[PDB]
Amino acid sequence: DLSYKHAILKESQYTIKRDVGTTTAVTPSSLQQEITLLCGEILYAKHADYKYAAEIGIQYISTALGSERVQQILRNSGSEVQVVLTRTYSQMLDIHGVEKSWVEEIDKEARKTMATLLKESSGNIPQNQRPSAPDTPIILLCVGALIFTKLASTIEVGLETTVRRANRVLSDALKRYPRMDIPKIARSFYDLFEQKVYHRSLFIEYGKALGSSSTGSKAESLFVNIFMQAYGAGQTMLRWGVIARSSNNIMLGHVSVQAELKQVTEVYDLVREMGPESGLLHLRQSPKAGLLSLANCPNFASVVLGNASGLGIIGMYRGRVPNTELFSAAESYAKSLKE
Amino acid sequence: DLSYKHAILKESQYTIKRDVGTTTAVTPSSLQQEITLLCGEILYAKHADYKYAAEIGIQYISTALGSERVQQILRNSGSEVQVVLTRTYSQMLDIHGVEKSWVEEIDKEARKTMATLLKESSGNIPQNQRPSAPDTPIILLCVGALIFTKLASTIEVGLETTVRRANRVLSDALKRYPRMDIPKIARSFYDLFEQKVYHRSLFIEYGKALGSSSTGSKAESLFVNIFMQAYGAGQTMLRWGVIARSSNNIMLGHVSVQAELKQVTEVYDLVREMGPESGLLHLRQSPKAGLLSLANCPNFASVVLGNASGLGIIGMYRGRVPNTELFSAAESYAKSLKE
RNA sequence: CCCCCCC
RNA sequence: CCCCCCC
RNA sequence: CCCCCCC
Repeated sequence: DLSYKHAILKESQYTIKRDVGTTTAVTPSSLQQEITLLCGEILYAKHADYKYAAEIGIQYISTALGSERVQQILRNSGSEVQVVLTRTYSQMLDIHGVEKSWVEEIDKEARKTMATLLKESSGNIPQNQRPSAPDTPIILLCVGALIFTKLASTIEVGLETTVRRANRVLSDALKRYPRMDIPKIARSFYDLFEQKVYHRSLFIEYGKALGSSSTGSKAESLFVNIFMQAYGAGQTMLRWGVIARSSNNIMLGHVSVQAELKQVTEVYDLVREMGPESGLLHLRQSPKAGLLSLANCPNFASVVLGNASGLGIIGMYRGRVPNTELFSAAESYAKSLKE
Repeated sequence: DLSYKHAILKESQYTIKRDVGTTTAVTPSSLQQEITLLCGEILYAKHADYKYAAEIGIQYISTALGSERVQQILRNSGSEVQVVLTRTYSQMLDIHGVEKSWVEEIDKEARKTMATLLKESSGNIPQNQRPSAPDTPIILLCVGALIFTKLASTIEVGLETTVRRANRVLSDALKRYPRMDIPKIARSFYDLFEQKVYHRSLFIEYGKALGSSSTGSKAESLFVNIFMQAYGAGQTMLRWGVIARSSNNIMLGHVSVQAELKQVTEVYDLVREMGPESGLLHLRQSPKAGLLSLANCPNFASVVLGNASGLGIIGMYRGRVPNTELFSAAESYAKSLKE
């Protein structure tokens, strides 16, 4: 059945159309040196409103890939959003859907903070501490990638995890910019990813275009590391299933587990059939996701969760254990094997 | 999963574009006999500012490979830096991005030192002690290659190691040039490698074009020796893992180590799949680096670090030991086997 | 319906 | 996130 | 870094 369902979904002669009357903003590569400034003036000043930081990160992505490539990416993502270009005025940027009041506020706040830290201090600002640093857009996109790995999770868990992991992953940027509010920027990125779902596709295309590069700075290598940490998002049950098989859990040989193993292997075969893009299904909110669910094998899922709980892997996972006896037996065996 | 991640990163139909509006300097081979002088006038005089010594070494590399080949190397490294040629004026060099005041200062300091060591002394300066010696650019690039092997490490460790190793590796040059400041030149090279990441690719291309040569002086053989000592930079955990396997550590047969051995072998298979260029991934800061991390196998990493600590190989390695009990058991077994 | 830990 | 010793 | 004896 599962192969037939995927065959129906894949073999479609008709293309969906959505967001027909909508538009979005991009910034041409000719403005990259400008957007960098903006992407850094968000980082070293303490701003009251961090509402459009995610849009500025996506603007930098658009400068990197190019306006035409970004339009093509949005078009092939199933969304008929018409790209609107970015202009300059007196210079500053007039990004579509980003209020000019916001850009002026961010620029003025950063200029005032820079003046205050230059007047009082000894005037020895290093090359990495200024807003026009060239890795500041990647530093903002690193907060974006941290909150990207938690798009399958909830908002509160995502924000808490982003802040916790960014105090260590982004320690160097925090030292360079003492006053960068990872919570508010992470909230902005979560809002962008939820509202504009095609920007998940744009962000993934940037991740690919960055990982495929021949050279990169440490910021881009960090961004790619986090982006790849997001790969199996929304499918931790499959990873824990292969973990359970590697652990040689005895309760995998139970009668009901052996009964469901056929369709479990069917799900894994479907994973292989989709191939490399299967991992990005839940990140993209591809409607085709959910063909990879193991919820139709309650006993296998309970055994997998029990094995994970025994090994300590389960952590604070919020999934359901359908069959509690199998869960407890598997947990006991996994603890015994671990000890 | 790891093979699929590498397949996504490798199979990209789009090329990244960075440093679009930026430019860099090269020196044509027709100026090599001139740049040599400069590359040696840094070595036998005591200069207040050693800021652009790395750029002068890279200029000599550009003379060696050629301006067009250097432009091609920069282009295939993922960076759209426009090469700017080097000119002469009254002769001395006007290198782009290198202030003429700096070049004049270095030349004047070297001329004054030469006059002082010729007026006071007996006037028996040998052929190797003069700035126009033809191995002086390679002597500077040897300090550059020493600090190249420490690009995965920190700045302070890199500088300390460079000075310590250069007092012995470069003893002959130090005898020839008593006043050459390995600390400041090493700092200059570290700054160049951090700022201009495409120059890592240029420096690697020089290493290849030198190792492939049919003949070479002792300076070039030393440079190639150090360059090859840099090969596995950023991946000492894989080298220590194969060391642990060679040591036949008993704790490799533990339950959790045997659990993680499958994906460990997956990482090693990915290493083989990338092939010869895998070692230069962390040296180049290739964003694709981090696919080779063994951080997702905490128990294997702890056992490997314990084995290294038992054999005395660990030295002062700053990596984390996730599971302390495995680390201590492996260290005890490794010491027992060593004794 | 699906998702949900850690890195 | 990754990296981190010695030669 | 490498090399280092004798014939």
